[PDB]
Amino acid sequence: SDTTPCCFAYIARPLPRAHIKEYFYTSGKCSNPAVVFVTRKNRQVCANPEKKWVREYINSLEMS
Amino acid sequence: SSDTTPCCFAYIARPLPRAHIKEYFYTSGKCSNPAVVFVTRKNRQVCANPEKKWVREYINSLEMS
Amino acid sequence: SSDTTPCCFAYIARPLPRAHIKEYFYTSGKCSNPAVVFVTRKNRQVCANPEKKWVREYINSLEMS
Amino acid sequence: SDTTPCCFAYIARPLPRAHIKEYFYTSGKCSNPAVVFVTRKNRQVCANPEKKWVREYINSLEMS
Amino acid sequence: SSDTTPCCFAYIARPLPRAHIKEYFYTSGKCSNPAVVFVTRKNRQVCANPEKKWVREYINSLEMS
Amino acid sequence: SSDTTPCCFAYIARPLPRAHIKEYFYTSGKCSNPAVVFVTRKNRQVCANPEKKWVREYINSLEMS
Ligand SMILES: [Cl-]
Ligand SMILES: [Cl-]
Repeated sequence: SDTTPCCFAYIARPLPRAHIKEYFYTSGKCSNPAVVFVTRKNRQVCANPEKKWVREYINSLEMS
Repeated sequence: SSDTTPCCFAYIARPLPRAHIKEYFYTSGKCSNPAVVFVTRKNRQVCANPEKKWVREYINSLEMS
Repeated sequence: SSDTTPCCFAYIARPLPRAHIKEYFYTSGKCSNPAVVFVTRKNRQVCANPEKKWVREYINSLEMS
Repeated sequence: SDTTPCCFAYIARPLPRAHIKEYFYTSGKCSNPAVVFVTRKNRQVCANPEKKWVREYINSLEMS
Repeated sequence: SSDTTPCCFAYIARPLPRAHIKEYFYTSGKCSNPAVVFVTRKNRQVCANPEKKWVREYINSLEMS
Repeated sequence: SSDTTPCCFAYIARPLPRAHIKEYFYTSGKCSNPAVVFVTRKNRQVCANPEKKWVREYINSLEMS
């Protein structure tokens, strides 16, 4: 019965890659699929998982 | 600072100990399910059924303080 | 000292308890969706649909003393 | 629901960097993308994310 | 000398209820947009388009009732 | 509640007495002119020139307390 974070819209402009510390996917219970990027200062930004830059960011976060 | 929205997909079964609650809110209308969230003193966010008697009474207790 | 504008992108379904509401406001015409915001005694703010009968009745009750 | 803070205009003049405590990106639900700077005394100022000074302020906050 | 003056940058599309309005004024001609402001019994202020028929009817009623 | 936006069309000529100031804000970017508003203890809203040295120093005083 914990809340889970869901996204209902996406930032259009990519945020700076160097500011991003980690990412996660929102729960599949959520009505929309989403990636959440977490900044060094713990801003959380919803992103569209079908966008090329979101995929490049995730790939970079995971393999470097 | 965060543009995620907390949503609920289950309601807690046992009423929370009243003394552990410090605030409540209603989840956004964007969420698929309507819900009450009770925020505990340890800052757990607990989903609860808005129709339940004990939930309405807790909220009433917090608002009419 | 904020020049952000509070907007609503969804509404709560069930009327919240009348006795908890301290004031309302209409959101700005800048917002893409028209809305009412109810403010509770403890400053929860709840987005509500201006076309719903219960919303219009709550507003009326707050405006007529 | 809860309200979403949106920006419908931006401050032209950069505000003093030393007064700024934090920033956030407005929600993707908003019609106009924006940055909000929050001062030590909780003034909130709408700013244009494409402006260099805005990007540099954000970078300074994230990389500090 | 240098008081602020209220300006409107958008208008409420839905006419607000006529019975809630206690007075109106025009924003300053210095403002970039022309506007009527309706003031409710509870001192809510609502920007309105002075070219709209319902705004004129409201003003006429407020002046000649 | 307040659909209107406070805008400035003139800047006060004489620096306000610092002790009379309670807060400041920057006016909305919607306004045609950029401005600082000092809020006095009596709750007067005074428009002031953002480029003026004394204005920037008052603001700095208020933020850096
Ligand atoms: Cl997108
Ligand atoms: Cl209109």
